[PDB]
Amino acid sequence: MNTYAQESKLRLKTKIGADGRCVIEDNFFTPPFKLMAPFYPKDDLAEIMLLAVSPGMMRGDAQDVQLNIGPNCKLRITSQSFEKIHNTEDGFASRDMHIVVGENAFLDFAPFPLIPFENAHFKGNTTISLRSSSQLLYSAIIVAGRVARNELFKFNRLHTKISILQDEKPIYYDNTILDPKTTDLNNMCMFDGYTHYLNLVLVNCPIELSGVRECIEESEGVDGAVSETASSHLCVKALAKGSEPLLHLREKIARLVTQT
Amino acid sequence: MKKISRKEYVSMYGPTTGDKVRLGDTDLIAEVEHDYTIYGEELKFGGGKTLREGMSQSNNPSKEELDLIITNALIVDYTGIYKADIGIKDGKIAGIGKGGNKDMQDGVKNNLSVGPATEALAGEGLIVTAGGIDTHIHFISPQQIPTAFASGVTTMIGGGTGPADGTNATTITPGRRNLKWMLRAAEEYSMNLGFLAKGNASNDASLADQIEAGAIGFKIHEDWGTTPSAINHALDVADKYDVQVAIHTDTLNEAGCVEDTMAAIAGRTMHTFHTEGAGGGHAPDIIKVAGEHNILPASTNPTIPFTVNTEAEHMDMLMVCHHLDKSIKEDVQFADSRIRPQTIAAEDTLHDMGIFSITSSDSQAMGRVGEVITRTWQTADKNKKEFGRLKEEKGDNDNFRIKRYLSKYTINPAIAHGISEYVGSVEVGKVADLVLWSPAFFGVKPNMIIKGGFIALSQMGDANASIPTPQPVYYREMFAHHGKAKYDANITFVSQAAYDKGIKEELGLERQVLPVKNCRNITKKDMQFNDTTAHIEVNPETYHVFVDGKEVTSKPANKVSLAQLFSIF
Amino acid sequence: GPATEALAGEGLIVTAGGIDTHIHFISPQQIPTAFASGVTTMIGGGTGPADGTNATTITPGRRNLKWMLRAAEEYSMNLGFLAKGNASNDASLADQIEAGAIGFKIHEDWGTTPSAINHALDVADKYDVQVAIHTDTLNEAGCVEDTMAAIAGRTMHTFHTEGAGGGHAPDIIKVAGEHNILPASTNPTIPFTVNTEAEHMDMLMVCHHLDKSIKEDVQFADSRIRPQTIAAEDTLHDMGIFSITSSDSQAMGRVGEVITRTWQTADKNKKEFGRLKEEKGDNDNFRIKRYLSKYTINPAIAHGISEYVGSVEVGKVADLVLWSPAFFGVKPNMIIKGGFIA
Amino acid sequence: MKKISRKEYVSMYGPTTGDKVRLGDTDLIAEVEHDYTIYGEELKFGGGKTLREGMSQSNNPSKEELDLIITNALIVDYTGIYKADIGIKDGKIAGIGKGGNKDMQDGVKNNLSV
Amino acid sequence: MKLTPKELDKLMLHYAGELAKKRKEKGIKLNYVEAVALISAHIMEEARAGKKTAAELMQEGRTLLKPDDVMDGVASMIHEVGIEAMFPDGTKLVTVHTPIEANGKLVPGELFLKNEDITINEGKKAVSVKVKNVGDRPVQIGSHFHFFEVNRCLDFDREKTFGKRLDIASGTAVRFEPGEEKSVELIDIGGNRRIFGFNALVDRQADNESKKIALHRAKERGFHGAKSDDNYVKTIKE
Amino acid sequence: MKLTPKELDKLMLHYAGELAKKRKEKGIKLNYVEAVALISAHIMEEARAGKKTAAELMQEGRTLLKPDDVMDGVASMIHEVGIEAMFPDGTKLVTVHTPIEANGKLVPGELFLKNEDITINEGKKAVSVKVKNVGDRPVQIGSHFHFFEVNRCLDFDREKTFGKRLDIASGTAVRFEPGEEKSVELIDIGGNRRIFGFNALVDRQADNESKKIALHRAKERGFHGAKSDDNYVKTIKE
Repeated sequence: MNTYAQESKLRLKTKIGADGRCVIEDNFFTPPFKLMAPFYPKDDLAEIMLLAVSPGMMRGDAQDVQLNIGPNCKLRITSQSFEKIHNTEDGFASRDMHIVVGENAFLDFAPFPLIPFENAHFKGNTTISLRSSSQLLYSAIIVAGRVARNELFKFNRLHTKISILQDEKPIYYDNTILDPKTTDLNNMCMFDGYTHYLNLVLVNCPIELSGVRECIEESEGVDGAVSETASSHLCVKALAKGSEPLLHLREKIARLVTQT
Repeated sequence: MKKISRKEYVSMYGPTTGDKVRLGDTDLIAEVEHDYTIYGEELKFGGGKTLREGMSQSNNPSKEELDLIITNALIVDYTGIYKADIGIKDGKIAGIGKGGNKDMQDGVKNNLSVGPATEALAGEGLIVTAGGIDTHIHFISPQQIPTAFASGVTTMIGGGTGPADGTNATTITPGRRNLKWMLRAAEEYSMNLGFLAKGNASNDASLADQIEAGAIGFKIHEDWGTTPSAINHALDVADKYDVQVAIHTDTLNEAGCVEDTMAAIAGRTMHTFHTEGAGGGHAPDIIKVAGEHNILPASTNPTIPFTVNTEAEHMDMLMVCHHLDKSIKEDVQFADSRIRPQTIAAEDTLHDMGIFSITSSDSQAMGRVGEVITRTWQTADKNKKEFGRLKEEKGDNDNFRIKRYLSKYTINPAIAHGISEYVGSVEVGKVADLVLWSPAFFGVKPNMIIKGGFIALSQMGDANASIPTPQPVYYREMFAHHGKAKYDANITFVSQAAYDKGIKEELGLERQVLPVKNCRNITKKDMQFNDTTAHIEVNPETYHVFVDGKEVTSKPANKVSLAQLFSIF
Repeated sequence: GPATEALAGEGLIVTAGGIDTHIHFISPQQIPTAFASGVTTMIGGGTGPADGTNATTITPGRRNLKWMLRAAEEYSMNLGFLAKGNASNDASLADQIEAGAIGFKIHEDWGTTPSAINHALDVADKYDVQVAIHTDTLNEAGCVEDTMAAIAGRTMHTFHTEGAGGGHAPDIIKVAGEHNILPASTNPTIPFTVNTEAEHMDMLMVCHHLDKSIKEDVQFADSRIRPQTIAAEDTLHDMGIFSITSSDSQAMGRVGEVITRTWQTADKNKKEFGRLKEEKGDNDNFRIKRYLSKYTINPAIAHGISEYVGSVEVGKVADLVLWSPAFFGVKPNMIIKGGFIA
Repeated sequence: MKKISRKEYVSMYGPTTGDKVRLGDTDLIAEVEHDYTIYGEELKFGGGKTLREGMSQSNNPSKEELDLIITNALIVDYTGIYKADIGIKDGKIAGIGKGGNKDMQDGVKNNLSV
Repeated sequence: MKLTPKELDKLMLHYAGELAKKRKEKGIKLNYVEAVALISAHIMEEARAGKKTAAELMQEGRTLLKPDDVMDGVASMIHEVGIEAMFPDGTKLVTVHTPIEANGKLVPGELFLKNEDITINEGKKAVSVKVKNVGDRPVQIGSHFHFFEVNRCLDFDREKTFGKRLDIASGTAVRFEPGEEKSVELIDIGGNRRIFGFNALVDRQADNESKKIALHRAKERGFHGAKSDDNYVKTIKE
Repeated sequence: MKLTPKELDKLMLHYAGELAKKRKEKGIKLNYVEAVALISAHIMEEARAGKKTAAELMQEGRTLLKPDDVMDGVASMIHEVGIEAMFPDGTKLVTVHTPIEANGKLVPGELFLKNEDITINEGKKAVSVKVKNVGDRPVQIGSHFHFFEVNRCLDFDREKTFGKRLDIASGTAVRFEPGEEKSVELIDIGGNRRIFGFNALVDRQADNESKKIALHRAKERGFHGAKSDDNYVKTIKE
């Protein structure tokens, strides 16, 4: 039951331009998606903002994102603002994002935190494909709801699947399911009174576990940890009362990765 | 007596009572409700027709002898869809009814007397409406004025000083000096003009100075700061000076939400732009104000009718209008929209239900100046196709819908801005700002424009041709558009205070200068056919709009009428 | 002297500006077209593309005359307006003249009746203004003899003296021999060509406002035009029987072709009948002067403005047209309006 | 809504549509052809009647505010025998119809604003 | 190349026609503007070529567009295309009537008429009069001409027709061919019945007293069928 | 074919695009005007064809010109091409952003910036305040809004923020999402420190005496986080 006239699609393909900057080779976006020209800060990577022209995902929304970063592209992909999942009465809001990173390409996918409202049902499915030399810094922040107005875990269901493959071989799997009806997410093992949860995955990044641990420890107001997955790639999980410490920690880790 | 076939009669004189005509290529059917003519005495002009010396042109005419008579015109107006002769004398509509010669015909009133001083205009088979009134005009370029004029708009109320950024964003002519600039530049154009001052000021002295300088109202725009203090002060000064206030509310919720804005308004008459929100932070809750009595709601061209491509252009239009650079990360992040297809679809249904009273453009700032009428009729046709005939139709016709949608851009903005005494409808005593349409081209391309009793614009062929018809035919300025005739033909609307202070002589204006009146004591109940005040329950969690419980929505239109059949580009 | 501007006319022909006396003021865009064709004075009537104006050369009434006179301030052209003569009311006719018309136009579409002709001629003799007539096509009230009896030997300027397919044709050509009649002929029928007769019915129907989708109007649209009359028109022009050439702009006539069609007729007559017997030399000077008078000095005399315009004479206003001889009669080099290049 | 007896209504406001009145002591009977008033909103002047500040006399009158209003008059004219309020402004008849306050009553035109 | 405003307009029209032709080649169904421009531009080019006459061009303009080449409603909207084209023998107006056959699907601005006849001049009784045209030219009489004062070459009992007009649809006319005799229906002139103008035979209120003056005037001026007594008594004003 | 001024302008634009296309076929490298005209004309023609949507046209406009098809600097000069095209569902604005990839050789009007940061609000000390949006909608605050008078759905210690504004680049804004809590930096308002307008909580000079009145007004009007004493002593003017 898509309320939009056409299906919400966003096909983006970026390549290295003639002047050496990262340019958008091709792009096709239907509402609510929109793409502007890449932004080029003085010293950082080329920034692309995935514009969403909407107050947030509502019932029947079905977004299909397909990002394709070409070889030797140093791209940081952000979003306009916090992604809010509205009250989906009987249906759900779904996002399916497929990303393909080319050889020797760095992608820093740093979207804003996801805020599910009361009775929100969201299904996210992210599939990232990398080459051997590809570098990825994937992130996802989930909020318990509108915390400042005592809207804690009032949403219907949050399902988020992440599948990261390298050289067409699975290297990372994540299945985050938050269903307050089935279990109390406020228990000592799920959130333990925290309201914001950050999950970060560093694949092929030239950063040491000791450095990431030092960053997490020096970050204030956050209960976080970093480990190594089976495929020898870093995974960071952090909890915080607000999104500010998590965003600061994520940008600190991103700076540590990029300064190399 | 004799009986002639109705087909032959209609070919000769146009449709009569009980005859139906399709409006443009739309699905709307207008039925002639009644006819003023007496059968067998119709006025015709031609070789051996009746409008001749001694037959229908009187040799002893009344002293109210007409200057111009439009014969056998199908008047489509909020007052009714009927057939009559329109007499124009001294720039006003002198009479509506059966015209001709009292010496040789019966039932000819003194005010419809055709005499040797009368020019004839054949309206047989032609629809006559009042000129459009566009009240959201961003005066960005003077080239907008001929475009709107050719579209069929005869009055433009708005603000601006040319392509300044303040004008690109807002419908505001700020200050006495800029008002003088615009009033003196207005002498050039063939269009009734009115200018709005800057209402975004907590200074009663400054607001009053603008009104006395000649603005017909205030515009409170978010880009100059829509704060509750500014709203309150502007409404106070406008109640003092009897001028309208229009508002484009705060998108960012910086100072407050829709409830705070309505508290600042405090139940005083206010004309709202983008009552659907147009993606602002007040959306979709700002649609709730469309149910209040004191709010006169208007909707802009781009979002009506809701189509497949409606949502794609909105962000670009918003960014360019609000002057946010697309190459700046901060500006792009700032450009956050709360627009939804649910709201865009609900806008058309609210128009159909009469919740929204005024249609406008917001010319060259999220809106097209030459498409107010066309998009109004596209919305009417789309609603007719979707929901069928209205329950208010008293017959097998769409007369009620025609009148509602025609009021949306003819009489309702005139009432809202206090010029309904002069313009807005085809009534006796009003100024003769008439538009002649052929029914095949109704709503998209007029046949001619009568401005102040004289033809100002018309479709014309080659000037070197032996007849006016041969190609290329396009819209050309006529004699009322030129010389000192345009001064007599056109009107500049000012406030009563400026009129009393003698703005015309002070600024050396040659146009007629008329004061606006009755702007503060009007509510939604005073709009014609669009006075529906219903509690609009807006669920912002679901972006769901309900009126009287029932949810309102519409489906996007894959193909609209009056769009590609009529325009090369 | 030092205050003098110079204009090189070497190798250039200077004529007086044209005077077009049949102008249907249907659109203001006619004025730049005629001006570029070489016409500097336009006498006519109309109020824009009203049907009365599409049919007739009439500016009816004091208020419409005021409209047109105030609109005239825009244009670079000498302008004169004709009032409605189709009225049996001396008071109304006099009111129009005092409102500012330079003459009356009695057009069949407003009713060309003998009573109207008589009253208009009386008022015009009182006020010293010209009367132009486009006679009754239908013979409703009478024939050419009855129209001439109503005229009663008073100066009258006749449009379409060849008839232009009217019911008075071809007998209305007889009035071109009377002293009191100043005859004018319109552009479309001169010169007589292969395609002349094809467009006449369409032009007539559109000008007279008869719907081509109506059986009654089509049956009404009856023409008495003949190729014999169309051909005789050119010969009458050559002989000087017809004194004025005009357009009847955008109502069976082309505003920007008065001069061009006059010279086309002159050239065609020269090719057909050879040099006139009045030529005192091995040149066409007499024919040149006759055909040039047809649109310069004769309409000025007819409408009473020959004191100001119509010829290159000392004391007249400087309404001059500079032609290069290769482009003479079709495209001027420049127009001098009131002593300044316009 | 409420229904009142026609006799009481006529005593309060004069005859309405369909009511007949004898003209003088003659035998001529005039019937009210139509009525412009809206029942229950009639204009009355008196102690606690409707023509008061804020009820039927507008506190925000139109610029065409009447100089004099004749309330509930049975107009007998060649144009018809009907019942209406006559508004007079600047020595002319400004309006004929339902007069009163637009703020508190329906169907009040600008030219009949009290 | 001194270009006149007419030439500039024609150039714009020609390139509008070129755009329409390119769209038609691409296969886009033409709209109203494109169809009109295409026909006009084609006629102009043919006239410039100069191998065809105006009649040939009028015929040829109706073959340019098939009903399937245009959008629905275009054929109904286009009734005739006029264009002033410069032939080898000067500028001529070429008019192409109904250049496209109507498909009938969509008719913009179409009329939905009742199946009931209109009764004109209701309540007026018509008398019948036999009229002969003894002149040499046909005579057309309008619906509102005072029939008493028509062309004096028409022969009929004018006394019967004083104060009357033809009982036909207003704006139509009745034609009497020379020598032909017709019977027409006449009805009383309405209103104040003040006859002014026409042949100046009445110029006053139409009543029985003015009838005698009108008949005497018509007999003096030679109107056929007007019978006035030889011993006619004049009035103070006549 | 009644042509509007908009249609005439579009016809001129289409034929400018046609000229650019012909030059490109000839092999001339397009300049700025030619490139813009070519892209706009192509979009207009595609929309008239009506087989594509506005999104498809936005995508397709970026593939028309290769970097080698234009002169040096054209790609830098052209940032976006907007064109209002008539689709089957009406007129829509198609915007093509960066239609040509920049070659980088020549950049007209390019900036040569120093590598030194701009220090804004120098000499002003910033205090930190924690703000929670307890409302249901995001709130954007400008750099120069008096932070004491912001939306009453924002919760923070208003007493700390009286007389202060955000310490951000002027013209930028800070967004508070619903439920989200942020820390912002505030600096004293400069100049005369006369606060007028906003929510009409001060409407006078900003000093310690007006602070109490503003706090009482905010508490009365329900501004979150505004704490005024229960036993508040009124002044003669407040």
